[PDB]
Amino acid sequence: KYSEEVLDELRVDLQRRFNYAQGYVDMAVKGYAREAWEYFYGNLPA
Amino acid sequence: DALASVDGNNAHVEGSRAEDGEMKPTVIKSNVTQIRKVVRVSDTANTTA
Amino acid sequence: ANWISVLSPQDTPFVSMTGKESINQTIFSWQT
Repeated sequence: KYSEEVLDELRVDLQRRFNYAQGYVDMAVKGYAREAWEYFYGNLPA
Repeated sequence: DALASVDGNNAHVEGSRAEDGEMKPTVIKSNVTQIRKVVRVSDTANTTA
Repeated sequence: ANWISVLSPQDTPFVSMTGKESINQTIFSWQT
């Protein structure tokens, strides 16, 4: 008996949560992980 | 590279000198690469729901 | 001295008395 309005509210909440989580995690981890992988093969120093 | 034209008069004599042959260089070719898009948007949103 | 003094007037009763609710659009609406 799950309502579609409940699912829409859940979708909205989850979308905003994912947006915030991405905005954080990007600069928290991936901005460093990319350059770390680049240094792994020595491709960052140009 | 490209081979030379085929000869049809090879009738050299016996016990003679080794005549200088036809030798040519190998032609070389080169190229270059090419280079983006624009992501113009509002972007003031997408921070809240 | 290893510290700083800051008045920091931070009553903010209204913000804690009204709660909050997330949305998914820059413009929300109700009807009543």
